[PDB]
Amino acid sequence: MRECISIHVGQAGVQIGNACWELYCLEHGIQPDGQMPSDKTIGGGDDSFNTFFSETGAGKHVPRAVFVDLEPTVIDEVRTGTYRQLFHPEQLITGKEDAANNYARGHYTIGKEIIDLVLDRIRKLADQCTGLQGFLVFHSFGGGTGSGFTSLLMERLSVDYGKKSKLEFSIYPAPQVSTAVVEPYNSILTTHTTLEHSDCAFMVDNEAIYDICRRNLDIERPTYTNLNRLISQIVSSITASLRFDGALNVDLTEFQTNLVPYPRIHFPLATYAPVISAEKAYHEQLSVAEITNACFEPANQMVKCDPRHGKYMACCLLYRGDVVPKDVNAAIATIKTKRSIQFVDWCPTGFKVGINYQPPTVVPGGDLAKVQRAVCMLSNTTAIAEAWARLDHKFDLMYAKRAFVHWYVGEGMEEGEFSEAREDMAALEKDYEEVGV
Amino acid sequence: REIVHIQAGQCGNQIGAKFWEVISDEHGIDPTGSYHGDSDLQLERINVYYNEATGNKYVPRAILVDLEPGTMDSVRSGPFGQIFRPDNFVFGQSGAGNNWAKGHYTEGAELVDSVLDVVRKESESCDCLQGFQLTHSLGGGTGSGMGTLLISKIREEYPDRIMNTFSVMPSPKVSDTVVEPYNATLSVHQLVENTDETYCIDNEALYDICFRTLKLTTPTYGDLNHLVSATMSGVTTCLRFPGQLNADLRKLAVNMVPFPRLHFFMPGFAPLTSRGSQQYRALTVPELTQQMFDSKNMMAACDPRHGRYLTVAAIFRGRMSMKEVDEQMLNVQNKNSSYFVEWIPNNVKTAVCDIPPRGLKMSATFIGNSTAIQELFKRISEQFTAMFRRKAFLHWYTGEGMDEMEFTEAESNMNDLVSEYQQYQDA
Amino acid sequence: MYTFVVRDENSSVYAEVSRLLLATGQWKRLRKDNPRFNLMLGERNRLPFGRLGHEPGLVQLVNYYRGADKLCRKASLVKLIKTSPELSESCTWFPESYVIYPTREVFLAAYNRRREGREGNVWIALISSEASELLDFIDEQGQVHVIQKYLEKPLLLEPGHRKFDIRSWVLVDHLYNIYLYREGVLRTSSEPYNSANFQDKTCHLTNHCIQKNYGRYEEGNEMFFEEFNQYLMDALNTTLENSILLQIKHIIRSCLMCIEPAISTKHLHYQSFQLFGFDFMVDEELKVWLIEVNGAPACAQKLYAELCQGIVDVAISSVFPLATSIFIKLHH
Amino acid sequence: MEVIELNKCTSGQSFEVILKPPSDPSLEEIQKKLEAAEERRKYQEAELLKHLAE
Ligand SMILES: Nc1nc2c(ncn2[C@@H]2O[C@H](COP(=O)(O)OP(=O)(O)OP(=O)(O)O)[C@@H](O)[C@H]2O)c(=O)[nH]1
Ligand SMILES: COc1cc(C(=O)c2cnc(-c3c[nH]c4cccc(C)c34)[nH]2)cc(OC)c1OC
Ligand SMILES: Nc1nc2c(ncn2[C@@H]2O[C@H](COP(=O)(O)OP(=O)(O)O)[C@@H](O)[C@H]2O)c(=O)[nH]1
Ligand SMILES: [Ca+2]
Ligand SMILES: [Mg+2]
Ligand SMILES: [Mg+2]
Repeated sequence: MRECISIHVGQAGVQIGNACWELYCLEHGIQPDGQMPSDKTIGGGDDSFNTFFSETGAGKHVPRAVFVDLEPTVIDEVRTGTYRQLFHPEQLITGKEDAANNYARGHYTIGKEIIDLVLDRIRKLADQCTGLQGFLVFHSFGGGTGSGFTSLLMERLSVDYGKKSKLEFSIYPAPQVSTAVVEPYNSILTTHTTLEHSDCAFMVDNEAIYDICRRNLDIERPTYTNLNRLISQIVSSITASLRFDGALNVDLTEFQTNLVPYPRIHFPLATYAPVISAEKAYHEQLSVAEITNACFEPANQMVKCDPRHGKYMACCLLYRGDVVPKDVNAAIATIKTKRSIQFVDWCPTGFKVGINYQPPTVVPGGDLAKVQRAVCMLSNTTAIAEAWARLDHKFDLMYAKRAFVHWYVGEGMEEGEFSEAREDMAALEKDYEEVGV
Repeated sequence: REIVHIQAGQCGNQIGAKFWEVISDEHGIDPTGSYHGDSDLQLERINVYYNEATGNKYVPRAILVDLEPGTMDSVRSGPFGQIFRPDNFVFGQSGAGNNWAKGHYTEGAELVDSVLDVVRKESESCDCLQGFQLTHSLGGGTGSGMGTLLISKIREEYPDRIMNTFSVMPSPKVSDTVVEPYNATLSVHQLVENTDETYCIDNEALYDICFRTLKLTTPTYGDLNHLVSATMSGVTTCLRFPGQLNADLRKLAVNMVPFPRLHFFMPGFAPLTSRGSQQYRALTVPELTQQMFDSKNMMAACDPRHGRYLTVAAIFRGRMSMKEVDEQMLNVQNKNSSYFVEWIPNNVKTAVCDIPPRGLKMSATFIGNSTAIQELFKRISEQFTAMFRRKAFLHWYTGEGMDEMEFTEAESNMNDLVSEYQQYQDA
Repeated sequence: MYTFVVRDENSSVYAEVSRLLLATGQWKRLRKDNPRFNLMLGERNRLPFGRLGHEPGLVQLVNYYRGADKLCRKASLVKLIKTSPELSESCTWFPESYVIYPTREVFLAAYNRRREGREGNVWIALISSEASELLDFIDEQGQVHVIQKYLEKPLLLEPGHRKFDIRSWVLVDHLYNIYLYREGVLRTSSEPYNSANFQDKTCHLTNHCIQKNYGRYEEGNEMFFEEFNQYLMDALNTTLENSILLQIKHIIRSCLMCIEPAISTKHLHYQSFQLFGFDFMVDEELKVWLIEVNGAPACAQKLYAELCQGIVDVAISSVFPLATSIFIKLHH
Repeated sequence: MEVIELNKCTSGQSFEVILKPPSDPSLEEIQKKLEAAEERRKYQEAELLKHLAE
């Protein structure tokens, strides 16, 4: 067995970690006090769920997780919340004043003061790992901590853990839930600095999660709690292979092997279906062909874009629930004839599939309904580059007037780092352009 | 995240006292500083403006400053004067004589260290100080001259904290003395360099709102201060109550201020209300949105249609449909897209608070970084040069040691401030 | 009030639509790069489709279909027909065509067949009768041109032995309803037709500007539908609908329902409509052929008033309501 | 079409269906950028405390 350490940075990372780890506990039959009756190997084991939970002689199962925010308000809720007994406090790391929506403040000013502490607390988890494969980093693009301190941390993990893989769950900024007018700055600055240090990054556009919660869950004004419980299902779908017995995506290195043929282009598009409301109890259960078909409707994508006007480099289907391979191949054949699925000439037009028979689990009293089968498609399509153009345009609008640049220079950053980052992004859009036409 | 409040001068302490009246009442604190309230949401963020004293009494983290004892003696005898810490009263005796030079260079200098000592005593006991807020006027001497002296000295001792001011701009419609344009022009030069956020509260606009909209024929300073204490409760709502934004003074400056000198906001309030007279017909959210962007509700006599909004922050208080708020805020941006700069995307922000202000079922406070604020500084700059090119009344200042140069300089820096606001108005 | 922006100022058509839209009191024009628009009259180079549909509280509509270039670019039009089993094998209405790259086998593989069958071996890019006169000619250009059969037996109006082509204007809305404008135009060559030595430039290649004569028989070389139907009636004992229009409606329906699953905005975050312009040719057997598709079209000065209004009625105000028909819905 | 590499478990199974074939910085250099910005932080602050001295 090979352990994976999850790192949650900033408010978005912390709160989504709460969402994921609560769901992970329900999937594995682990109680808020850490006890897992179904676990007979007490105090140890090389089972698959031990990839994410270590064990104590007292029978407690503890997440291989670390939580870091430059401010205590969000993590103090973890310290006092329903799962307070899950984590030992050395895993919960807080500062005293946040990065004030500023990448430069999160990376240089406050980050330099706490980076060594975090890496030390991370080393405590790595020294309980007989074979560590890498890290799962949860952060936002828009916050000062989520953007500034993550790129600092990611630079350092390449140094201390050079050969270990690093995956990102990144929250792409959306006006509908926007915390700052400078989030395009923070997004471009962080992506440029982190790009060489991330092996696979799943971008989740908050605008997508918002509309999905509004359309399919009939929630007029979704909360962070609404958004994060949806995201945790998508995250759970992606990590399930690491926590359960299976043949597909067993090591973190398989994510880059199956999804990332080109190093810079390592942002797969996640699509998830079905999202059905818990209040709507009268329901009609969707077949394999119905949920697979939804993976190519952009309304179910974690980023709004048009895959039809782009080329695919890799495509995985992660089914959970009552699914058999025969129904999968039949559904694929139907869809292949009716949709614009162009692949690049240098990659096979195949689909990698994995199936877990345990149907998706739902939080009791949640907004998501219990379904018989679900699917999560991971496609590396050039169409995701639309998100970069959107972000880079907003960057270009403000930077032309050097608006708000003084808050960043006032932390030690140079105006030239803005131009470095934007050129890198400009190259990234060109790299996506070559592959897609 | 605690704030240290400072009020200086006549105008400073009067709007200062009413502010503490209003927000004490909102937080359910009595003149004796004892909590008699009905919701723990009143206490969740009470530490921002209140220290927890012995016996679980609450004492404003407030410093009262003046160069004569008159106004501060009145505060102590006022409705809530007993809630203030007596050591935080710091007065002189001879007064500043509506003279910037007396507050800034001579008479204020004797007293300034005694204030900073009280400031330090309050900051030292703060878990994590975020910054300061100063209430004052720019037309007199103590609040205008000594206030800007404290600001420069507080910046010296706390250079990485936020400096917030509620600065009352002078108007001939409400004029104490002919030298008010001299005092304001000297104070604005200081505010440009040593504040992060300044609320331009124009007495010209408060008069017009009292006279025209409220139908008050001869309004007092107490009628104007009623408008000020309502605005100040508004702009401090996200500080004093819990919300989604995790609001602090720094994030406000980061998002409001695209360029460090252009940090002069126009406040606005809706609905507009007179004293004692109550309004029984509550408003529709379309009415709240429409009024708060209407020039008739702006606390600075500027026409926002004569400029362009760099950033806007709106805060709604009351029980209302936030979907309707979003729909209505999006409506005015989309209907008036020409009056928002297109090179700062998503430059309007909306927060909501369930707790309404005493009196109204729902209110709305407006904060705007408009380039039309140059109209206010142009007004001061004209009134200034009308006297200055005859060196009129300048003896009042040279007698206190000042030079003609320091006036010429302040004239230029403000004229520069005007041209910068015009730079980004014509983009 | 609704809002729109204008990002193609040379649009002969949508110049009029913005005029009509403003002249309603319910539409305001913003600055080109203002993002808070309800409608976009976008450009023709790199229309930023990726930035559409991301404004909160804004239903965004645009006057172009992302991906319709493959129908409006000749090289891709040809590639679309040879590959799509919706049009394959040989759709009896498209001229046998080939794409040629300048510095290929199949072009010669059948060129022999039409001299060794002694058949009609004329082709078109400009024109010629020998291969070398165009292959070497395309190599002179550098831009990749297409090559295809030249219809040597054109239908000819009388008097004058006049060669013409037909342009029908088609409007597709966000619902992918196909609206054929009831009023078309014939761009007739005002000069009689040469049939053997075709090195003469403009004697037979009909373009509205290449004839620069031009404006003689009827104003602007433009015969409208009411006259062309009557000529066929009196000179051929038939109608424009039966002889020609049934095929025009077939080809439009065929071409547009082909690329429908690729450009539809049925469930997109932005909606899309687009006005197309099809160019047809008719031979002496009364047989309609597809010349080219023009995705950025222009109308005739007699019809702008009526067409540029029907765009507002059925393609713009159907998404942005305010407070008989001139189109023919091609059902599919 | 072609279903391959099917591995069955008790929790589920996996396979791969094909439709057609094809046609870092150093810890040293980190501080030389980190610490180089704490200095610009202090140069700017010194120029402020100097300007306040005047
Ligand atoms: N989906 C989701 N998005 C969030 C959540 N919290 C914040 N965001 C988004 O994250 C962006 C800001 O990132 P934050 O996490 O709040 O910033 P931070 O990491 O705390 O950094 P600081 O500025 O120092 O506070 C905004 O665009 C929000 O839309 C969350 O819980 N769920
Ligand atoms: C909504 O008003 C406010 C906001 C904040 C605040 O912390 C904040 C954090 N992030 C933003 C913004 C994000 N995008 C914007 C666009 C325009 C303007 C603003 C302020 C923003 N504000 C603080 C306030 O008091 C200290 C405040 O007053 C009541
Ligand atoms: N709105 C308002 N303005 C005031 C008040 N008191 C004084 N002012 C204004 O402030 C200026 C006088 O400054 P003042 O505070 O009396 O002098 P100071 O004691 O030296 O600070 C004049 O322009 C007055 O119009 C007040 O209570 N409310
Ligand atoms: Ca075990
Ligand atoms: Mg935070
Ligand atoms: Mg006075």
